[PDB]
Amino acid sequence: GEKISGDDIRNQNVLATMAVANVVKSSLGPVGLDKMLVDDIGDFTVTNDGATILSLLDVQHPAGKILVELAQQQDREIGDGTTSVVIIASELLKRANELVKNKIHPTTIITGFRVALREAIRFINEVLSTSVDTLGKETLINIAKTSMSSKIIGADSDFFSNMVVDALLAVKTQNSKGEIKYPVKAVNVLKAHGKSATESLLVPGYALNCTVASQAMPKRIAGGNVKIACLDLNLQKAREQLEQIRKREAGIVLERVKKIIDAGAQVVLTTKGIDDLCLKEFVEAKIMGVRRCKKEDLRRIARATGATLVSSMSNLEGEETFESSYLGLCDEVVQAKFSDDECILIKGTSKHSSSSIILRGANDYSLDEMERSLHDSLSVVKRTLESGNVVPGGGCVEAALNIYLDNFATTVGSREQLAIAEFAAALLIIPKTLAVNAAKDSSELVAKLRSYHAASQMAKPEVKRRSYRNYGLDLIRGKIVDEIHAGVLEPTISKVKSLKSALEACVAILRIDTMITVDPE
Amino acid sequence: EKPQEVRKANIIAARSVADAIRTSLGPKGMDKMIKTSRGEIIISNDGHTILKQMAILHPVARMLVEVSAAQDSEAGDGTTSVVILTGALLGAAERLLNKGIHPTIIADSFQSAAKRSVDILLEMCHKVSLSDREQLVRAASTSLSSKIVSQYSSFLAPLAVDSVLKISDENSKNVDLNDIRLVKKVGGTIDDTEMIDGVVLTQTAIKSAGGPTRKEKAKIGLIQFQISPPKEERAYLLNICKKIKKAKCNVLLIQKSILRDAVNDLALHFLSKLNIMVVKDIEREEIEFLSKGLGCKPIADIELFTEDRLGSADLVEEIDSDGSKIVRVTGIRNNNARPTVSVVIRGANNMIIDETERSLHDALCVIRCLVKERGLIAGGGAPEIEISRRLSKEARSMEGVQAFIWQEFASALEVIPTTLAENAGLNSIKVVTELRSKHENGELNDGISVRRSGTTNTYEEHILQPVLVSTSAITLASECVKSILRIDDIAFSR
Amino acid sequence: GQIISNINACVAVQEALKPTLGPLGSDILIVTSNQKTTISNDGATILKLLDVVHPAAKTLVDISRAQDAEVGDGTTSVTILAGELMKEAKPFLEEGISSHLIMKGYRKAVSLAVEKINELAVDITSEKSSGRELLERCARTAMSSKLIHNNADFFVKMCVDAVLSLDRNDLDDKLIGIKKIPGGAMEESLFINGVAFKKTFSYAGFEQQPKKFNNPKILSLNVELELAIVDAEWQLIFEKLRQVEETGANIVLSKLPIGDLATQFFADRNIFCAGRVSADDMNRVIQAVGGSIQSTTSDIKPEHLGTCALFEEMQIGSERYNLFQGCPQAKTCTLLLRGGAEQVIAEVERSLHDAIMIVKRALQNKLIVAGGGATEMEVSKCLRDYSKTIAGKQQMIINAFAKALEVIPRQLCENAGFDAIEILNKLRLAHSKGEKWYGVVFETENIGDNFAKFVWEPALVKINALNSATEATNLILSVDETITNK
Amino acid sequence: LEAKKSHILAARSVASIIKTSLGPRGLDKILISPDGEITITNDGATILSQMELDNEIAKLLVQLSKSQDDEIGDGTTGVVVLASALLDQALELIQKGIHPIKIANGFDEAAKLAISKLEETCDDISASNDELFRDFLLRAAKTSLGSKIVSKDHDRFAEMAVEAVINVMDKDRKDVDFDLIKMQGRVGGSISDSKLINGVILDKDCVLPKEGSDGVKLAILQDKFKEMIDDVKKAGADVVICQWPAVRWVGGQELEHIAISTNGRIVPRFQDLSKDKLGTCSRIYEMLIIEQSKETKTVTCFVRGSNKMIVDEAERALHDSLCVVRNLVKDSRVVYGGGAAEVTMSLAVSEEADKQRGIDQYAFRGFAQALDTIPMTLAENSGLDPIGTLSTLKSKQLKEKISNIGVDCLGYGSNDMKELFVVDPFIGKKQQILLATQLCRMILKIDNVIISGK
Repeated sequence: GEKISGDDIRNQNVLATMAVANVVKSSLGPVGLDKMLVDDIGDFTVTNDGATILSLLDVQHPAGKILVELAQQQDREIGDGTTSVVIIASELLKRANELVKNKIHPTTIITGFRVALREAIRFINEVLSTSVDTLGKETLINIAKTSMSSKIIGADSDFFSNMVVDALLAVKTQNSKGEIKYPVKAVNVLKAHGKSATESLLVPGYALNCTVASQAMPKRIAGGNVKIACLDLNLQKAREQLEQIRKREAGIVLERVKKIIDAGAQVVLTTKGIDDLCLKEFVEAKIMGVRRCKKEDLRRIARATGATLVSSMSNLEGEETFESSYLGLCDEVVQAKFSDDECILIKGTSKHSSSSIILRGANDYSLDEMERSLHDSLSVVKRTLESGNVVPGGGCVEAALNIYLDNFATTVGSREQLAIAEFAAALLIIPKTLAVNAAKDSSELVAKLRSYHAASQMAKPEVKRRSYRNYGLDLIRGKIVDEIHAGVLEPTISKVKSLKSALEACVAILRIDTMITVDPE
Repeated sequence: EKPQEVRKANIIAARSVADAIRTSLGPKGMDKMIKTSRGEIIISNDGHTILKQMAILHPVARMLVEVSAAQDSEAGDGTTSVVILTGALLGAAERLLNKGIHPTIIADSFQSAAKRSVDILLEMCHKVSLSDREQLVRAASTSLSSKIVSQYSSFLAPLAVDSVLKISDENSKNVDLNDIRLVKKVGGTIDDTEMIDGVVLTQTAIKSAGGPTRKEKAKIGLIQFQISPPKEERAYLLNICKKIKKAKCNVLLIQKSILRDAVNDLALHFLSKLNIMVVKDIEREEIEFLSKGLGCKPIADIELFTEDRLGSADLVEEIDSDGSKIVRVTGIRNNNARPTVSVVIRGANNMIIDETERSLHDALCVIRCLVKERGLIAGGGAPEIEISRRLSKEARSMEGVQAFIWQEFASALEVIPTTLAENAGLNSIKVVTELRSKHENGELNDGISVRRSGTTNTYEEHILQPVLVSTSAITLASECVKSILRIDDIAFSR
Repeated sequence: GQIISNINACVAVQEALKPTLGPLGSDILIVTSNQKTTISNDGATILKLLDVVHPAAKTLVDISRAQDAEVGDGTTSVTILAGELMKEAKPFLEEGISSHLIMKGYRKAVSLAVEKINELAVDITSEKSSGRELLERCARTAMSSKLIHNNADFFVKMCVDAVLSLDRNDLDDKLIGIKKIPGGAMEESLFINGVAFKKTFSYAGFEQQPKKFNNPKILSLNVELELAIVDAEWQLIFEKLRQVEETGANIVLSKLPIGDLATQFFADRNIFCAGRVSADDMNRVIQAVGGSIQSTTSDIKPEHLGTCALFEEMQIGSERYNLFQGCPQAKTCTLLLRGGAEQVIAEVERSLHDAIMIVKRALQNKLIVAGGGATEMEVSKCLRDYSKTIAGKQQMIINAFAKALEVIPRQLCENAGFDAIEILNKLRLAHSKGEKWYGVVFETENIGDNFAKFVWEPALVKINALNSATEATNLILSVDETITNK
Repeated sequence: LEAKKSHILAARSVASIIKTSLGPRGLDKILISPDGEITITNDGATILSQMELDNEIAKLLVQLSKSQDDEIGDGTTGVVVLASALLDQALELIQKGIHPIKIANGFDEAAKLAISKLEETCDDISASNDELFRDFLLRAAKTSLGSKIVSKDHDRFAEMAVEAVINVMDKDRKDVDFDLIKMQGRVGGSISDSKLINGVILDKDCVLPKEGSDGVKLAILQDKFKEMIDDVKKAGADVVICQWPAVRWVGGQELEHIAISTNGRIVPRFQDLSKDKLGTCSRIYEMLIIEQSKETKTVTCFVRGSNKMIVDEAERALHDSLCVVRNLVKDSRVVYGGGAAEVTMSLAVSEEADKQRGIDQYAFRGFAQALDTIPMTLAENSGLDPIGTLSTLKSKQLKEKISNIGVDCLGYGSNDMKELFVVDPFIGKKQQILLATQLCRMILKIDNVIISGK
């Protein structure tokens, strides 16, 4: 079919790249703005998340879809910074275009970026810091403020700081051959409206959204040794031989409930609704029935309370029974009204302890953004506790590393130093884009910040304390502030994997030479 | 002269394919992006993949795909070099038709020169041991660096060599690659690629209940049928499980049953109640790999199920890494004459995973030529001009006009160093000028190097190629161009 | 945004002149509606005949036309700098940086550049090179920096001796005009000490013309001589011929042609006469012989008749021309080009006229600096250290102008076939740890010292180059909109 | 480099047009004038000058041949072939990465070696007496200048033209006159009817000679008609030409040759008629025939022919001999061409390439290969193998010291040019090589061609 080769394809690759790059430019930084997407189904979705946009984004260019899969891999590896990482592919491929039109060979561009990022780890070793960082009184709050970038939660992040920290405090467990980590992605988030952001409650346990059929049951259980059972089977009314089968099936249901009553389970979790036959057995046995449960939420209950889901009741023989090993354990069961509904609160579980988060917002479009923003912050603390090395935030990292690459280019020399200079100018778009979203001047703070880092490497003792060297930048007032007063920092694993995952991503665009379009059937 | 115009248009179609792949030749080659009609984007420089999705209505251009496919059957590697050899002889055939040379004379000139080129390669062979490390990488090092991931190939170079040396023979056999399976998974990096000494199944089972997390001292079975009532109910399925526990089979392998028996929820709960590991949704093509590797006989009926048809394994566990579910088998019993291994491939994007996979199949086929023939020759297009030195020198003995086409075959060998100079960003004539003076006298194996930009020893840069790579390809490429000149015209029929 | 669209159209102006930089440069072929073939390296004739679309293209033409007064040569290495300053300024114009900071920062960079150029220019005088040396040894490669590579050795021993007769404080460009003689050789051109012009008209006594005069006298007369009515018209013309003989003029220059009566009267008395004299040739005789032009015979007097040493009739190219020698006042030496190719005559015509500009500025001040594009490299090296502390954002602004001067060594390597990166690494150490004067050498194809290479260039060329590129680049930034009626 | 590659291929197509016209044996091609008239002539300079192509590259070769026509006039084909040969080798050396000036510098250095080698082969024909010298001038046009058919014996009308410039030029062997040597054609009769006299014959309109005067008393100038006769009777002029015996409607420029040969002058008006303008003419008789038996430099060859192209082609061959004879008289350096000096100078340049080596070895080889294109072109025009022709010439010049062996186009047998009397001007071959390379340096400097809007 259509076959077109030459340098026009690489010029078209960056043209389609810069076209979709404008999507994440306005959403970068705490002051970034959201954008509305039309789903053509009558509704719309307003999101600044690059992972959600690139998924729905329609790209008619074959190479433009590579950036879509790049954000998907960064969600499992990192889980945050979607618009603060992928955005570099705009100018990085644009500066390489000037080298393609010149006599620079693509391998020099490829090997130039590899030697730059390989030796960049030693440059990062200067800005690293331990997990203790300052004198304390703020520990996981400083890393919780990392999610302020690219998101609008920075205004309400004051009260939400202690909510995220305390949610991951009691979920501690032992895994990874004895390593102590927090099993994230297991936190339940409930959507609610009313009051304000400061009224958000943190539940140190499991929260279930359902409706209790009979209010006369022991809704609130006082004391320990609470047994909870889980059954995937549906016990209800279901299909003169028709009346005889109805009586035989009713006896089978009452027999299976009798096995649960004999086990002493205080809470019975069912997938579907409960008929009137099972409700009469629960009141006499002082058991609270639960209906309309989601299978995905029941999987976390099996790990938390310790109640394994029962697919079917059977054994090696033809006897049906419910074993006692499928019962869960917790400290107490408390039921309170949460947002025009009564939810079950399971706290103090035996096997594993979980946590639930209740959020408040304006509308459903606001809660969708507030949920994913705080959900991505859970991975920020998780990835930070894995590697104690941390780097300061504020965009001062990209401006500082580009100065060391200037003398590093003179060390290597030859033709590989020109690609290093172009790679240093490519990283300068990150601090300049933040100035555009902050309605400030671009080169104003960039030229000044690089002046403090220019003499940073020239200081022999570090003369007295730090006259020039410092970290952090103030986007609101457009001034250079210290990282201690600003209180902003970012994890190292997020910054290293940023350019590391983008390494093979940008080169893949450069490796494209001949473009061929086959006509569809 | 209608037949002369048809062959002239065939050369243009041959040069069009050769000019496109020219950018992808050598280790400095460039990838090609093609948009398939199904909506999948595949970007690779492999000539087998490029010509697979190539859609051209020209009859000879369609035949050129089978020409490159024939090189994959005999060799299976060197797609950055030997692919242009098909269009190399056709590019110089334009002046041969103007001289009035009969096509059979052209076919006899290239066939006679093909046998002479083999004898030249047999003079340059080197001694290569059957078991070694650095020397076996030098022959593959030309083909080892193609994709962006070649930076991490430093660890992958001994891995691809030790993978073939694991299962092989010292009698110089065909070295079938069916025993070595490359399994892939989502997550990880290519630097974390590891090799396993036993069968690793990456197929994702339904895992409804998923009760057992692993099995210790289990017997891995092979079941073609499916456990389900023909299409009191549970009593029939429990009796089948009693026969399974009678032979002490804790691991069941079942193919895809959705065609007829589909899947039953009661059968999944019975195996989890007894903690019996089972894997479903298995393709039919995997029956040959699981039967010969583990030494298990297929069982088409529950009556034929017995202990003699079941294998055994030390430990059978399921590894969970980066969200991917893979099954590793520790130890193998009922050993046979066809042992199998496995290599776990780790990647991020599905295109990147398939990108590194084609690089491994290209590397594994290199040792197959070294085991069959211990001879070794220089790489990087160095012998291409060296062979031409022994050809054009004898042109004075061709006794008549045969010397003209005899030099054209030697001049066609200059296409290999010409494409490497343009792909590496160097002058074309400056390389050819240095080669003609270097290949004139001193020693052997010398030639141009794209890394050092000069004529020197190729083994100093650890760049070489097996002798069978250019031996079978040039003979096959010279044979395919003979049938191309046999086309008088293109006539459409029913 | 409107300026960016105007720059891209002006980029192709110097990109067509891209290979023309340096002595290895190429030429541009121009064919007009009259089918006049013009092949020359100088962009002044190129931009004059170049079709312009946007008015910004005329800006480079006005600077190129004014370049003859400021410098006059090296136009390939000057005009290209006007487009390079706006090429790298595109990322700055797209950002919040205003074009005023680029214009204001440019004058701050030129003020520091000219200060260093005057520092690089050193005048020893004293016992070092003097007249006939600086104009020969140091001006060997300085006179022609582009063309006349093979014939350079011929003109150093010829053209230098012609400009030696020109004294300082005069610098007359009216007497340096050349002529076009078909046929001959370049190195065989004869030196002419007086006014020489073409006959443009053939005579029946062309072979009978007097060979030479011992004491010739040139008289300029505008009287038209052309023939009861027959006796009256013949007598009036005869009376005018007798009044001219009373002055004793052996050479009579007539503006309008003369008939047979005036020719036969002058031939019998061996009196020379030439018709169809152009007005430009008359002013050349006034500044050489010192005569005067008489409209009629009423005011003609014997003291208005000038004289010169001797007259000679030269025959070259199968045609004879008038040759004057030993004029009373001659400030230059007339040169006559030769050769059979018309393009070659016009090729060296632009080159020789550009070489006199060096002699003009050398007589005022004698100064030489390192040539071969090494001047901008030392200036760009100094601007990198100063601009860091100068007025905030001006660091990146001056560094853009510092990298804009890097186009000169990149162009010299394009023609010679060298590497643009390899020359920058060698000069960076040569202009820092290697002090200053180390330049680039094309002959040995490596880096060497221009002091021992004998190749120098006047620093006054680079001084006016920045001033000529000042208002040229500032006008592009100062115009944000262009309107074309109809 | 891609722009000049198409210009070289376009320049080779122009050389292929005149490729068959090279040499005296060279065959012409039919040229059609834009007005519809057909032009058939064997002169290579006439067809190439009148032919106009589209691309400007071909027009640059027209200006090169324009100077060759006014100077040499015969054999201008070798100028374009040598210039195109330098561009044909430019497709290789320039592609190798060498700058054109570096290759152009080797051409100027090799040209000085060819001129110095050509000077050693000069043979002076003026060392003998006037009997053998004047015979060599007639035999010079017998072979080299002979091109068109029927020229096999042209000496009937050629000796009149050869002896024309001999009587005009002094015996000091240095003279040049372009004023009084012209060709006057006539349509009719045959080419064999030409005559050689001193004077000029016009197309416009007898008396016995006198004692003291040289005869006919030629004077260059009803009551008014007889009054002017009385003024003639004062001078006694028998024949008088009256512009403003009598003539009607005669031109002023046509009477210039009469006044110069007879030492007369033009009379503007009858009042200015005087005896001092009386000339001398031997005989005037009828179309009047003007003859002068005295010593004068005015000689005009009256030529007849049945067609215009027959007279035009015959005059251009005889008129171009003026520069040939001048180079055989005024210039004492005479060399033997036609494959002799071209191959001899090529062997000297080939030996210089191996001495310098470096980048000039391939540069000097291109200059020697360019000179070898002339004998290969003449070989195809003569029906001989180009490889076998050059292999024979180079084998004899290395073994034998005779440098006069050259290509035989017409089958003259022995290849010695000294025995065949084939002579070429020394300054001719010098100007053809320099001016050709002069243009080739400008062709390699072409970047982008600017053409005014239509």
